[PDB]
Amino acid sequence: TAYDVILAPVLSEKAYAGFAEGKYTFWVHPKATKTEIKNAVETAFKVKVVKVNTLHVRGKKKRLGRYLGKRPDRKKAIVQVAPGQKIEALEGLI
Amino acid sequence: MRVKMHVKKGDTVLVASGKYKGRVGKVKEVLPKKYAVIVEGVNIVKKAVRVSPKYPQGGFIEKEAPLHASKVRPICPACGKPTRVRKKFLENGKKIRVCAKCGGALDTEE
Amino acid sequence: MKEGIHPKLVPARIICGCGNVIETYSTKPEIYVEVCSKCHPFYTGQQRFVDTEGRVERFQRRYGDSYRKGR
Amino acid sequence: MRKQLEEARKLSPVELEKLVREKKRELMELRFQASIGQLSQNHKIRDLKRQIARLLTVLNEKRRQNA
RNA sequence: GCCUCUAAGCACAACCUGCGGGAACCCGUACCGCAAACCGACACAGGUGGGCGGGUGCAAGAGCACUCAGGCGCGCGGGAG
RNA sequence: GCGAAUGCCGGCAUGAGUAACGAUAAAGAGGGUGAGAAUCCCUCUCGCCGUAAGCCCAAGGGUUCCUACGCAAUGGUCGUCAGCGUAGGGUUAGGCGGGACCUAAGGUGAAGCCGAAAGGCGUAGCCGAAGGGCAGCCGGUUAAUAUUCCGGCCCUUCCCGC
RNA sequence: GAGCUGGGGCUAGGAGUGAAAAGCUAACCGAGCCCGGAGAUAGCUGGUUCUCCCCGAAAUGACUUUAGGGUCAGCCUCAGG
RNA sequence: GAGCCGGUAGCGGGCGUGGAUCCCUGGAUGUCCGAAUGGGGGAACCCGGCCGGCGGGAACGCCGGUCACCGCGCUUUUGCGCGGGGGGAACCUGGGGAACUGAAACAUCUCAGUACCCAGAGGAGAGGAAAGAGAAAUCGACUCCCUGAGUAGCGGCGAGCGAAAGGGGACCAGCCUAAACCGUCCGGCUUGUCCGGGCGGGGUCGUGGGGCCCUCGGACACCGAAUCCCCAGCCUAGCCGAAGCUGUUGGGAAGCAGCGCCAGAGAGGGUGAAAGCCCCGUAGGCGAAAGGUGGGGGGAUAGGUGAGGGUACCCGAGUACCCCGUGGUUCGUGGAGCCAUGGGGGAAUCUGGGCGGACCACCGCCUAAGGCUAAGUACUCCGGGUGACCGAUAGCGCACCAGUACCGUGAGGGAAAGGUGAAAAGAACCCCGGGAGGGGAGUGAAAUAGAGCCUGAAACCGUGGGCUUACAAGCAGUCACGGCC
Repeated sequence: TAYDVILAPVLSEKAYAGFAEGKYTFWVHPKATKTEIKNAVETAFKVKVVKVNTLHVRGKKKRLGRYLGKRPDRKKAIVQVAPGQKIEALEGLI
Repeated sequence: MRVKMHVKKGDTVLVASGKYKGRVGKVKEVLPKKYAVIVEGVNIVKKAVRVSPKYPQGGFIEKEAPLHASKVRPICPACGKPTRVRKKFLENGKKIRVCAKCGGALDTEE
Repeated sequence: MKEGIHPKLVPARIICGCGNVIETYSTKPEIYVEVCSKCHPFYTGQQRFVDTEGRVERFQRRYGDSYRKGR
Repeated sequence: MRKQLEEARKLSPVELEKLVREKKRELMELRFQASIGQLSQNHKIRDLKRQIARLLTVLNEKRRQNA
């Protein structure tokens, strides 16, 4: 309770280009306030929170032998930089 | 054959079997006594995978089932297992004692 | 509840009927009237000390009000 | 790491505070890892979580003792 | 919202007004969607709300006949008849 | 202990390989891909819509949409096609909408009037609407979403100050 | 025009409504649908099961809100004398 | 006691005899909904006001601690501090309370105070020390069982319905408060001498209590948890624990056979086909803990009980009682009693007053119009065990991803499917093929044991073989006979 962390980067393709020049996209604690995004963002990666937007998605179509389901809840949020800093290794990475 | 058991890694005899030739009990569960005596398996003529040689057929088959194995063997083979008399300050020593004896002392051998 | 009495309980039941008589007169009982009903008292009041009420119910009332009249 | 049980015993307010916080961050590191080293990681994840968990068990014990 | 006075502060730091600076979160879009995805237990010709409804001709016109864009060819085929 | 009760439950028969394919808005070719293509893909002839078989917002559906593999089930046979199966990715908005505001009918309901009990009635304040009110538009970019993204242009209130 | 229509509501099922025929009241409400009394009640129909041995009914009397029912009489079977 | 990262075994990585898996008892956050209560709201999601915090400060926004309502008593101030509510299969008390069907109609009647709506206390409540019984100069709380008669009786006396004291049994504490009188006291009004409310002695058990006079009196009684300490019964973990091998037919043996064996423990299951001596911490007996629960046995804690006569009396209920309007009860209207209440009347302090006999004269009875609770019959969610109780269409419907699929608007209805084998060794590999699937090799004791795969029959359709069939009228058949095989 108060363990700041609240996310998992958007290893997502399309989301790549943004990482590429100025914005970055990730999966975030389905719940964090957008200002929550700004803070986790800022103190976490020592940056400059710019433009913080959000989207959400649940799962559809998972057949399980004799019964079925479709998954849980994956949350999406995108935040941009001010200069183009931080996330380096992550980005060079994927 | 329950939450409780017989010998462990131990080294014992096969009565009603096909081998009798006792030896290293590589592993023995808690509930299904499931124990492998490394005394009779097969090949599972493997996947056809490169998992086993790209030209496979697994070798060491050894899941030991039946429980007619005569666990424990001191200078004596088929014997049940005693319990204790403690003898020393804080002494469980549920070692195995009957006729000959074996307790699997933490030394020279299991 | 919201209409029993105030000075005890007088709020309930009643099974009854009739038909007709003519017994130790000339015969048996013209017997029958399988009926059901209510059955109760009335309301009224006085004053604590400048500004009041009572509410209550009938008799129990009269004696009572007399009582707290005593105070 | 019963030993860690010990360190635990050892620290207090702001201490345990930033300890568990930073450690937590560490596990974040893990979260990140969700697609790199991985193999020997496993444990950093499960255990690390158990660890920090303890961290909290303690804070509770101590400040609870308090108020 | 424009005013229009108490409370009562205001009135020296309340409101009206410029410039600078800084802020602004929660849930929402995909696509189907006069219809094989919405309602009739079916890829059931039934019903289901508002937006000009392109054009030619016809006295007038969302009716008429051919069409603009845009949409099809209904989903079991061939065959003598 | 059982034909037997138009029995009860589950099989399996029967007209039947006849009746039927969901609209008389027609289709014919060439090449292509394929284990196989009337029934998929391009392209070329051709008919029927067009005032709809248009697009559009909304509703309601809630997967799916896409991209990639696959078809034994499913389409009323096809089927290398799919809204089918498997996996992965896909919608983000101070200014669009709704709440962060308003309220009627209307529900609630502190008061109050009221019932054998459970309730009946109910001002006030509240909840409660494509009825009120409010600050942006257009051109460009994705397999895929847009006045939400990018860009050009035009603002919105609230906070700190001056 | 007592016009038609989307959205939001209240009246309801021995009650509703109801330009009222007995209409409609989640696809056949002349008194809704689910669960419950309950396995209502059923002199009416159905159905009413191994072998073999003996006997062998009546299908009429009498009164009955009974009259295709029933109490007693008539005929039957097993047992005693 | 030495192995585990739940049902997944697979991948990819691990912790542990410096008690790791895990069995138990108490621990910690303990998301959002749900009584919800800070507010709203189509619950499980959107709002807000106070102190703390961090960040880009203010605005933003999270952790956080935060803030219904109720009635309840207290500091009635400015009120701070308590209670409930919300459940629950059945049992349970009271609240309200129905047709069928019977009475072969059916209106009294009947099912019945039954079904059901409700409110509510529990772990069990219910009732529970007599204005009782009953008539013997008798009993003695209440509750539940057997009996009491299905008589005594209630009634279109019809269908029907139907007691109670006693006796046998079980379980056996009894205890209390306003009850003006005492005095005390504070408030009173208004002052003297009334009421009001606190302490008491009184605080009626089968009848006194108080106040005056005298005999009085100087250690055994515990509660309904008064209360506390214990062997706390268990909770779930514990522990031991009886005796055979050789052979042998078998894929097997625990089986046939040989000899040797146990037994305060031949209950059963489990170990490749049927073991006392093989598996089982069982019957044998014993075991055990610092938590969560108490009856016992005993203690202490023990509120409070526990004397005698005398005397003018004042001291358990606001309605007893009587008229009608009604409930109970074996009572359905009646000669109809007692308790019980809706109307109007409308009082007695132990010469008191209801009760036995409608009522009157008697004797007798009990002591009313307040309070408390144990113990013996009920009930079944949940645990344990046993079954001339069931085998997968019976059993709970439900034997295991059935109260879910799926129909209905909601209410609500409400399936099916158990087994491959002994163990996975469950199918490398070769061959037709797009695939499935098909022939081989290996499996093996079998694979006509092959994955819906045990036993696997009837029905129906199929491949081959025997007899049979184109002048035939018949459920069927079937008696006969003749031709085939």
